[PDB]
Amino acid sequence: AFAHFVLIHTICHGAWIWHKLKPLLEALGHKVTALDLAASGVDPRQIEEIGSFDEYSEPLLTFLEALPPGEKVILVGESCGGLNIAIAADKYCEKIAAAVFHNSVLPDTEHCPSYVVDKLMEVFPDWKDTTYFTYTKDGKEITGLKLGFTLLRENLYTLCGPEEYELAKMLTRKGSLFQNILAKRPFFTKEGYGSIKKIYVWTDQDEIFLPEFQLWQIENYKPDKVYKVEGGDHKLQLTKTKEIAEILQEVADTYN
Amino acid sequence: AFAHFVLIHTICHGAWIWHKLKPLLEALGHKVTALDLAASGVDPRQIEEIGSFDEYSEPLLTFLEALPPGEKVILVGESCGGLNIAIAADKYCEKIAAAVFHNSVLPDTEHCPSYVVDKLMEVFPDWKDTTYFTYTKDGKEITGLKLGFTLLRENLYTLCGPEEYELAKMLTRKGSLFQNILAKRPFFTKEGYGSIKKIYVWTDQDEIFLPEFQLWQIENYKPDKVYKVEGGDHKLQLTKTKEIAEILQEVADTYN
Repeated sequence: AFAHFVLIHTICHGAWIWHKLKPLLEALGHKVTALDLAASGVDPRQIEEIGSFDEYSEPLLTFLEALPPGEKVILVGESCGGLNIAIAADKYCEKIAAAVFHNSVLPDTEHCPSYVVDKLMEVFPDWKDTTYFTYTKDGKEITGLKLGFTLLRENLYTLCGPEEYELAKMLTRKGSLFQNILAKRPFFTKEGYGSIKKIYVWTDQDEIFLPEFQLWQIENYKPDKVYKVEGGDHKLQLTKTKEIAEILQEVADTYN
Repeated sequence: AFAHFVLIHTICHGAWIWHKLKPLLEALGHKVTALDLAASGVDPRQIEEIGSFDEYSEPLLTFLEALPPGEKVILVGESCGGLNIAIAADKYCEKIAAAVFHNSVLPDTEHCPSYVVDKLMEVFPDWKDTTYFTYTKDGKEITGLKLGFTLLRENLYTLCGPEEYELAKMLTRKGSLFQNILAKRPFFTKEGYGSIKKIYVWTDQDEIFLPEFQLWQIENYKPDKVYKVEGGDHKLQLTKTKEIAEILQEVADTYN
């Protein structure tokens, strides 16, 4: 079967992270959309204009709004993109055939939206040469970050080629986790986000979303299906592109 | 010898085009700067804010201004980047050890700044699915363009891999040639631009800067040295990355 996949990058990244996976999925016959979220990739906004994870998600919500009735998509979110998935599913659940989590945060419905971010920060407290700043938007102080190049090399792009790490140095931008805004946000809903099918894809060789964190997330909120990819690194769409496409094909053949 | 190379992308592109060449040059021991010009790559401006090729060049001029006395660089410009080189050389000639033209426009000092652009448009009049628009800045009507995806595939990225063409689809932005603004600009100076050493690198298999154009430019304004790279495509920094690095090493060993 063919599907329409919507690929969702993590904070400080853009659609460009999907530059290897997108053509491979198209070579299987799928439709693929790879979005830039707000203040990401070549989006014209700067992060200081963005006040919440929901606002950050606007391009995804706008895209889903534009789908004609009856058309469903498979969302694929890497790393922090699982939060964009949850936000989207609480507006457009009927348009989502499934969500695939790709070394991603896996929010739940029982705890506040910041819960898995809070846990991540406990498991991985030291972001190396990442720099931080603060800005104010809608009366709240937001912590911005710019991912450190040592962190990128060693922990995110561990096994990627030098020309892929170079792209990350060139293209990663200032972003935010909006952790304190998530902490005050209404909970993700059971009828919306809780109802979607959730497929959790990961590698234990991930050097930022460590196994203790990922296995904790799987226990916390049981996925419908788990795929473990052997080897690779956090950026499986770069280091295990073929394996990710094969998994996504099977998801397209299972959920519609 | 080692050099400091400053890599300058073409219109509608960004530093990302250099993502393969930059690490290769660094693996030879060089320092490399790959800039985003105004309204390009992840630069925050939009093209409608930019009124001339000189304004478009601001990040290059600002970078050169920031070099301490005594430090010289080798400029490397692809495609329309030769115009940025000429602009820069008329402000900061003393900081330029040499300029390398990479399937690039080669402005002169005898004709108006638009001369080689006017010629390009005669040799290559049909930009396929490229779209055009107009905006006004500083009292002039500027023609903007967005490079067509068929033009990108067939003429710019002919022999590049699908994951490189994908990056171009994701990352190319609206831009301009500023052709009519160039046509009214004061001429490039003989003391400044005319004095710099100029190395012309090209392939005859280029599908947009066709051989008739490139050979016309070489005859029009004799380079100090010409290197012809066999095979490849317009994006030699993607299809002939190794060969470009070897040429640049020889330039570093010749001009300081």
